Amino acid sequence: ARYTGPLTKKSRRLGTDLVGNDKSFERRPYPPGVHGRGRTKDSEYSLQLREKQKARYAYGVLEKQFRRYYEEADRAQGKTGDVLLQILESRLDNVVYRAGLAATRRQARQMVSHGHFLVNGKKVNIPSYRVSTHDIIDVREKSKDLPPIVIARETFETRDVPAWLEVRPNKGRILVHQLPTRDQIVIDVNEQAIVELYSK
Amino acid sequence: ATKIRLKRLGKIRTPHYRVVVMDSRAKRDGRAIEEIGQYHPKADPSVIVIDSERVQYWLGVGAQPTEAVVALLKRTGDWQKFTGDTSPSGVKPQPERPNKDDLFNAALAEADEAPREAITKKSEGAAA
Amino acid sequence: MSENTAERTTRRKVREGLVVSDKMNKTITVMVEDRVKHPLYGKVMTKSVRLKAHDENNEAGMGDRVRIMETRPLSATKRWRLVEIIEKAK
Amino acid sequence: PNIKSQIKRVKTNEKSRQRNKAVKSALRTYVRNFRRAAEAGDVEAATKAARVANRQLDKAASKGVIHKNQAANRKSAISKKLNSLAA
RNA sequence: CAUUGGAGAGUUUGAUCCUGGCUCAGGACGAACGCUGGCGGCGUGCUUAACACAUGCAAGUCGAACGGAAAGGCCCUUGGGGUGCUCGAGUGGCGAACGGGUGAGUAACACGUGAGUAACCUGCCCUUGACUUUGGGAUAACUUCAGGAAACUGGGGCUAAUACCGGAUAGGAGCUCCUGCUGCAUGGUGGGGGUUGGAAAGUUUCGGCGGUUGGGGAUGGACUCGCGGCUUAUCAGCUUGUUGGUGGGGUAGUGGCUUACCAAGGCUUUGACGGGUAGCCGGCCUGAGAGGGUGACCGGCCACAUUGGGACUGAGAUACGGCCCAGACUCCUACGGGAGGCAGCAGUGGGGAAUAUUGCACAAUGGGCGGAAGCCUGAUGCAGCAACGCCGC
RNA sequence: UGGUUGAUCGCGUCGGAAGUGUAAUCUUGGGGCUUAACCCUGAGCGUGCUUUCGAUACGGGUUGACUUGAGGAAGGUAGGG
RNA sequence: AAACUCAAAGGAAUU
Ligand SMILES: [Mg+2]
Ligand SMILES: [Mg+2]
Ligand SMILES: [Mg+2]
Ligand SMILES: [Mg+2]
Ligand SMILES: [Mg+2]
Ligand SMILES: [Mg+2]
Ligand SMILES: [Mg+2]
Ligand SMILES: [Mg+2]
Ligand SMILES: [Mg+2]
Ligand SMILES: [Mg+2]
Ligand SMILES: [Mg+2]
Ligand SMILES: [Mg+2]
Ligand SMILES: [Mg+2]
Ligand SMILES: [Mg+2]
Ligand SMILES: [Mg+2]
Ligand SMILES: [Mg+2]
Ligand SMILES: [Mg+2]
Ligand SMILES: [Mg+2]
Ligand SMILES: [Mg+2]
Ligand SMILES: [Mg+2]
Ligand SMILES: [Mg+2]
Ligand SMILES: [Mg+2]
Ligand SMILES: [Mg+2]
Ligand SMILES: [Mg+2]
Ligand SMILES: [Mg+2]
Ligand SMILES: [Mg+2]
Ligand SMILES: [Mg+2]
Ligand SMILES: [Mg+2]
Ligand SMILES: [Mg+2]
Repeated sequence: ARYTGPLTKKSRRLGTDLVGNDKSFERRPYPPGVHGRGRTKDSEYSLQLREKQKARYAYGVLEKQFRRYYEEADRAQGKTGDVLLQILESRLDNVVYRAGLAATRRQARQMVSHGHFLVNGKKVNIPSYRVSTHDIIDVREKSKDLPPIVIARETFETRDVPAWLEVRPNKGRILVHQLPTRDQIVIDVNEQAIVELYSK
Repeated sequence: ATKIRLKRLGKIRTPHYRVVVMDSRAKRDGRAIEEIGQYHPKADPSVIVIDSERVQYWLGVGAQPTEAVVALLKRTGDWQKFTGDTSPSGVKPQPERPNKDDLFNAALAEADEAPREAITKKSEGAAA
Repeated sequence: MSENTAERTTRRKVREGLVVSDKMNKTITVMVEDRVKHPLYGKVMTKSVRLKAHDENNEAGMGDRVRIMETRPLSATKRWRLVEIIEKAK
Repeated sequence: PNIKSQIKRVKTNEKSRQRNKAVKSALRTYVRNFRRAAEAGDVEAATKAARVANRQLDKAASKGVIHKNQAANRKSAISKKLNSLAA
């Protein structure tokens, strides 16, 4: 119920950097496997499916839960892709990643599932915990000196925190100013393509 | 006989009762003549909401309460208004009150010791 | 003088119809027509039902437009009573 | 029966059936006596029989062997017949 | 004075366009099978044989109605005190008609929806007005006798009640006569008069708890009715208590419900009658919607309880764990005769592609009885089992 | 199924009001289970029905006109009807 | 009518 295999293979297949940089993605222009350099047809399904899989492997969400997110966004009022990206960003592991306390979303999932975090006073070990507005995520007092935590404390200045979060790095406290908007989620997929895909 | 009793609802190991009016012969979780209130005992200082006018009407028309409903009416004070007896009538204590916006504004500004205990944990990694 | 809750309110059902059978004693078969939409195609249809009324004195004849009021079961099939004759077509 | 309550119940049901049957048969005999007096056309005999039958109908209704509505219906029939006989 | 919602593809030809069927991508399931299988949360789990069922349990309770004393318990040289609590068996009250199950039957006022009863009944509960009077005869238990393999049955004797039966006294019960106001035809209702009548129960640890009868309330049920939801015309005639009338009977109640007499009706191509299938619905699945399919869990109504029929008792009965008769089955028998009904819970056999434990507890909620402590509750709350579903890790 | 039009009824139709459409489900707002599923709670929905009060353009009922549709009279008239 | 069977049958037109 969690993808544990290599991520560079998925990034190469999907054609975009799922996470990180300056890595084995120097072989980017071609998917993994023996048949990587051949010319591709890329149907509309192919395109749509690529966008959906890009979002899925970026956020570490499997198909059933991603589908559930899709119906929630579709029911919600407003743009379906905007709401879907808003939900995926409101996931707690992504919140930790965006605040910059984790090197990657996989590391954020690791620490969240291991329970190194407090949500507004209550301990949460659910990576899919949907953080609500005005929430206060806190690092567990016992685990305020994790090696990944201190690496993040050394590196966060380079990292860019989105406008909808406030982070007290050394304190391990992520204040949620508001639930993010499409202009605030970084554009790296085609949510419109995903929405069109979930209609066929 | 017409009874004022509790109709069980909710999950396994999580009961919420509806103080309802139905005759004795009816099954426990069935059609009720009228729904009077609710009773959540699983919650802190159990929630006890009883419609005073309706419960007074049904007591005056002759509905027989079950012992549980008698306890709830004692706590709501209805069991004293009807069948006047010297009982404490301990109207439910509230199950306290949290808040979110005030805490967020308190911490947004908290700043100071936020990043301050934060550089103290910097000294901690030093200690780490 | 001071009678109980008067009015009784509770009014009974009234139907206007056309007499289609008067050849049994103290009984007239009344045909009552109603117009309703078709459930699927929406056209306004004409639904007709035969109602047996009780006509004391046999005062109504074939083709007479009559008014009937519902009653308690007066026989195996009669449940209505004649209350007036509106047009005596004859 | 399989339940001792039900065995007790069949015994008491038989007992109550005996009691009720006796009372109903007495009621029928009294009403028949009144009917035969009425057919014979006597006035004093029919009056006495009607009084007896109505009293016994009310007594049975009180005892619960018959419903009070049934007692009232039979009494009404008897009294109407006696009135017709007198007229 | 805007919308929350609609995707196609392949395949007839040498090629084309159209028509057109077929097939596929989606969703779903009370599913099964194959491979595989870590955990948790919440659900769900005989859809077939309404097939036949071993075993345990699923409806009892009350000594503050009664005689009592077979147990335990106190007091006494082992029996004895019924003496106090207690208490088998027995009378008596209430409950057993609820809860729980199943979907065979039913194409029907069964159900959905909305009304009517001036045609209705309603134990326990609430409320209000009157009352709770005077007598009597039995009987179970017990005892004795006889019969029976048993199930049990019949005599003799004996005994108590809130058991049973006379009487008196009580309206809004019958009949009848005035009179006020009135409805929807039968009528409803207020007032007065005549006449004939209808009840009851006592008990206590003195704190209680009960009895009868009028009138209202609440609750539950009953019947009637308008409208609505299958298929079949390769089913066209159906009906004779059938349709209506009058008198009687019956019933809680209207009614051919029943009966006697009289009449000849009633229904039907707008589909009667017959055949097929089916419990109905809130809902469920699907769908842009309109619709189409469906009726598991849960909830409402109905029907049924081995098959067929019948009543009895009761406030109330398709009376699941009642009775009677018959049929088919199973069991006991000393051959004379007896006993039984898991579509209650768990379980077995069987059928099947396929569906679980012969579990724990009355702690909670609900129910029955008791003045109460309390007793009973396979309702229910839980646990076991299965990736069967959903969700999370 | 219905040409033009006067009057009237208010059945269809349309608009209010009251009653009903239990609960659960479902949609949605809040709340609780660490999240979710699930659960509680407020509202909507319950697409109808009954009662009642209005409106009268249209459909229909009742009733009266008009002649253009339709038919008839008189005259004319073609034809292997 | 049905079982059964086919993945076409067919219309107009083009070369
Ligand atoms: Mg005799
Ligand atoms: Mg009579
Ligand atoms: Mg061809
Ligand atoms: Mg080809
Ligand atoms: Mg005993
Ligand atoms: Mg049932
Ligand atoms: Mg069912
Ligand atoms: Mg008595
Ligand atoms: Mg019908
Ligand atoms: Mg008659
Ligand atoms: Mg069937
Ligand atoms: Mg259906
Ligand atoms: Mg059910
Ligand atoms: Mg009876
Ligand atoms: Mg029974
Ligand atoms: Mg039952
Ligand atoms: Mg049984
Ligand atoms: Mg079973
Ligand atoms: Mg098998
Ligand atoms: Mg209890
Ligand atoms: Mg108690
Ligand atoms: Mg028991
Ligand atoms: Mg016209
Ligand atoms: Mg006009
Ligand atoms: Mg709700
Ligand atoms: Mg929450
Ligand atoms: Mg509802
Ligand atoms: Mg007209
Ligand atoms: Mg001519």
